[PDB]
Amino acid sequence: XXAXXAG
Amino acid sequence: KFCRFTAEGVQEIDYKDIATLKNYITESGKIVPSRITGTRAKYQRQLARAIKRARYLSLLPYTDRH
Amino acid sequence: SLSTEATAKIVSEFGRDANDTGSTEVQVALLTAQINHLQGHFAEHKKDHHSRRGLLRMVSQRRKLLDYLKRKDVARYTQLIERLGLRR
Amino acid sequence: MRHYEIVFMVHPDQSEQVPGMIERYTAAITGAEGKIHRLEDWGRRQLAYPINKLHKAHYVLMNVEAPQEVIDELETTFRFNDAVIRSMVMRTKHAVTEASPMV
Amino acid sequence: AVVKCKPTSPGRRHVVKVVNPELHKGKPFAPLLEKNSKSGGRNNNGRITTRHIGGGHKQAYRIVDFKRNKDGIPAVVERLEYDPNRSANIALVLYKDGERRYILAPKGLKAGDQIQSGVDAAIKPGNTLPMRNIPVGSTVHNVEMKPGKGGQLARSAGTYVQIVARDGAYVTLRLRSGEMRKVEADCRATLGEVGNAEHMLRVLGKAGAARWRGVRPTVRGTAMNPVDHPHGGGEGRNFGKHPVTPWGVQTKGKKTRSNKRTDKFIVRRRS
Amino acid sequence: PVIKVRENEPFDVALRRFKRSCEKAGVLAEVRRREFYEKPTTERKRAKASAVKRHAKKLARENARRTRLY
Amino acid sequence: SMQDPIADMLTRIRNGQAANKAAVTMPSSKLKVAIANVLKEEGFIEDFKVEGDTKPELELTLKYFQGKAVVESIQRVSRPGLRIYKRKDELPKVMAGLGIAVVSTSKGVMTDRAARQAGLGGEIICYVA
RNA sequence: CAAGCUUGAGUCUCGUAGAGGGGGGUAGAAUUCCAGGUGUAGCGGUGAAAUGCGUAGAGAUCUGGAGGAAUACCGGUGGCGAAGGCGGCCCCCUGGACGAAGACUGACGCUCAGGUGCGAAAGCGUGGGGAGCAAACAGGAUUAGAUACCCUGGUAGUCCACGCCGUAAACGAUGUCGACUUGGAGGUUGUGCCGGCGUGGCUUCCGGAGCUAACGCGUUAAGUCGACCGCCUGGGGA
RNA sequence: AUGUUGAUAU
Ligand SMILES: [K+]
Ligand SMILES: [Mg+2]
Ligand SMILES: [Mg+2]
Ligand SMILES: [Mg+2]
Ligand SMILES: [Mg+2]
Ligand SMILES: [Mg+2]
Ligand SMILES: [Mg+2]
Ligand SMILES: [Mg+2]
Ligand SMILES: [Mg+2]
Ligand SMILES: [Mg+2]
Ligand SMILES: [Mg+2]
Ligand SMILES: [Mg+2]
Ligand SMILES: [Mg+2]
Ligand SMILES: [Mg+2]
Ligand SMILES: [Mg+2]
Ligand SMILES: [Mg+2]
Ligand SMILES: [Mg+2]
Repeated sequence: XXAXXAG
Repeated sequence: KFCRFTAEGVQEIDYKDIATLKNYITESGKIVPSRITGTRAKYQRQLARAIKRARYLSLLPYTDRH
Repeated sequence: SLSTEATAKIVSEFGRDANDTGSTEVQVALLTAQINHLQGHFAEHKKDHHSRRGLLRMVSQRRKLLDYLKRKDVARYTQLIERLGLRR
Repeated sequence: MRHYEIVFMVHPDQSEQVPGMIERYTAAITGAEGKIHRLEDWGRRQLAYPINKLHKAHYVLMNVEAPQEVIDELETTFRFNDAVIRSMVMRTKHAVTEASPMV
Repeated sequence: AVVKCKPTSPGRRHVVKVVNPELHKGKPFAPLLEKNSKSGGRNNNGRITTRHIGGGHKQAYRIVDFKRNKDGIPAVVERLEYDPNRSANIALVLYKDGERRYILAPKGLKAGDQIQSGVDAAIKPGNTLPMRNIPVGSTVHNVEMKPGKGGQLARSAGTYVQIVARDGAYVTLRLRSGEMRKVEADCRATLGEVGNAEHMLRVLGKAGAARWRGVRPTVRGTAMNPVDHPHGGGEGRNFGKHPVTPWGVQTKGKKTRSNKRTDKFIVRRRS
Repeated sequence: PVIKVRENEPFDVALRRFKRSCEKAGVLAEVRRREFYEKPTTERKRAKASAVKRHAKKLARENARRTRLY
Repeated sequence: SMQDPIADMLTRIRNGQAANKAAVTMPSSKLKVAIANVLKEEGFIEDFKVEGDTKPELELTLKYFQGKAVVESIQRVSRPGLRIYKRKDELPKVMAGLGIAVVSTSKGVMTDRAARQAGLGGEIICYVA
């Protein structure tokens, strides 16, 4: 998830 | 090592011959490996059968603790 | 297996000689003796499947020797199956 | 007729029957066109472990040449005889007259 | 021989017969036959005291020899017979003095076999000895409870008792129930199982087959009105009671053995 | 294993002789073996693997004896 | 079972050549000997000889030239599973005529050269090159 | 088509090794349970715990008893079997393999679609049995969660009889039969000649030519050939 | 003991 990454 | 049964030219190991059979068991009563005693495979099989027959007739013990 | 005596009796009965062990009649007769003997064994030992593979080899071998004998000599075949008491 | 090596060992209380049992068992063999090739009363030995809460028993060897039916009868005799605490009947390839390592 | 019937009608579809071709096809031995007319489960007050008994086939009683007291004298099995009065088959035996008797047929017994009773008898199926003379571990049937009384235990098709131990005057038995039970060692027993062990594999297949055996219908308690049975009553299928007999005793678990007289002879209850 | 402590023997020596006897009979190894069930396939695989180790040792052991390292 | 003794002879030669064997010995037969002649006459093998009466044994002596074996290839063509017969016009030239096809014609076993000359076709036994 | 022949195939004689198979019996070690003695506060379990067991006396220790299941050591890249598989000891019935001497039959052979049989484990049916183990299940943990791994229990099942199922990474991922083609070191089982020198069978490891995409295979071929069968034709969908 | 994950194209 997170509504779509790596930071 | 070396095999005593080939040397003597024996036919059967014989379950009755306890004096012989006692040389091929441990203090615990266990059958000794052929790799230790240097017995030929053919005689090792006969020897196992002999020991197992002797253990049944209670001429040898199964174990050190009965 | 068939005993030395019982074997020899069949060799004499079916052979042209006492030493004629090879003949198709002797071979077929010997197989028939052992096939018939084993019927008692397999009646008792229905799940002796390993032994039965040996029985079915005898049955097969006998079929091959009879099919040989038949085309080689029809009369010798007809005599043999009569004596041994085979359908074919 | 097949060759059998028969060991049986007896309750040490019934040691005095062992002569009688031997002659009875040999009669069963020899009264069927049988033979006794060897017969060795080993006597009372120390058991390697306790059988039947006993520390000794009276052993008897006898090699034999009997039919199967009497040896089967002999086994049932050993079975239903509270004297005979243990028995072993082995087939041998040939007759054995040579004396055992026990004697 | 267990044989499934073919479904040529709905009443036959589920029938499984146990067909023994060894059994005598003829009539039974008349000197050992008696009338036993039926009860309907009614006692001498004329009242039903056991429910669900009535009708079924007329049956003559065969005098079976449970005592087996004719000791010493050998007997040969003439023929096995069907007995209507019991689950086991019976064997008409002929004693060498020319007396005939019926016995319970052990497993493996056939016409021509020799049997004998007594202290000195051989340990083979069919032979009857005092249990002191029988080896510990033996499988036996038709076991006496008191010496001379006659066999009472292990009489049904396929049943037997193991002699598990012998301690002085008493032998311990493992009964079919699983109960371990002391009995006097002077009590006789016959060697081997009772025959006809296929008996339990039969499937009656229809209502009428139970009626032939003289069993009348069981009506469920819950089918009745409250006046008739504790379970009676309800608008619809109702219950809401602990299950009980028609006389109000709990019928799922509650023990009913009460016999301090015989408690001593029970080593272990069946449990 | 069953040691009689003989007359005029230190305990420490007799204890060492007991350890010997147990290691000889292979009691601890037997116990550890039987602690859990080994599937026959697992038993067979380890027997195979042990044999292959001892063999692949023996052949490659001789190779090390021949060749110089320096 | 053994079901092509010719293929077996060719294979004994092929293998024997590869193994730098001096001679190769098979069980004999008329047809094997007939082929051995054609291989001798065309100079692929050196010599052969049959020996025995009840069980005759053919024995081909193999050739090597400048180290190398002389029989470069030797292929069964007609075989029990598939028989090849050719008419005179359709006889095979092995290695553009530098090698032979051994042909069983009505007038005996011979090369495809000899069969062309004799105006015969027949069963194509093998190629040799 | 006819007649042969003995070299393929088979029969006979004597012997050899074998957890080959079927049936029956029996032995010892251990677990569990039951009963009793001694004894007293823990036991058990784990990474750490807890559930669990225990003063109603457990655990430990000793004696006696019951019952089931499996056979330590021997035991071995040992053996046997068509494959699946087969392991205490004894007997009964029984199959195959191998070797040595001949004698015998005379191509009787190889392969095999369809067919038939056998076929681990799990599973199913009927009836038994049930110690130990253990799907399911329950509880205790762990964790964000933990329908898991770990722990305490535990039912089917695992065992027996008979019947069914017909599948497995049922594997050497390598069809069967036959021939041919440098070596080395073993294992196992016969045998001949006199510890050595041969000669058969089966088998483990290495490796040469050759082969192979390579890895590797390598006289037990994946080399060189023949016979017959089975099977493959992009991945998925399947 | 346990101990997850890393948007699309390039
Ligand atoms: K997520
Ligand atoms: Mg044979
Ligand atoms: Mg009723
Ligand atoms: Mg009812
Ligand atoms: Mg109503
Ligand atoms: Mg009421
Ligand atoms: Mg309602
Ligand atoms: Mg309600
Ligand atoms: Mg097919
Ligand atoms: Mg299963
Ligand atoms: Mg089941
Ligand atoms: Mg069941
Ligand atoms: Mg668990
Ligand atoms: Mg498949
Ligand atoms: Mg495969
Ligand atoms: Mg290699
Ligand atoms: Mg990640």
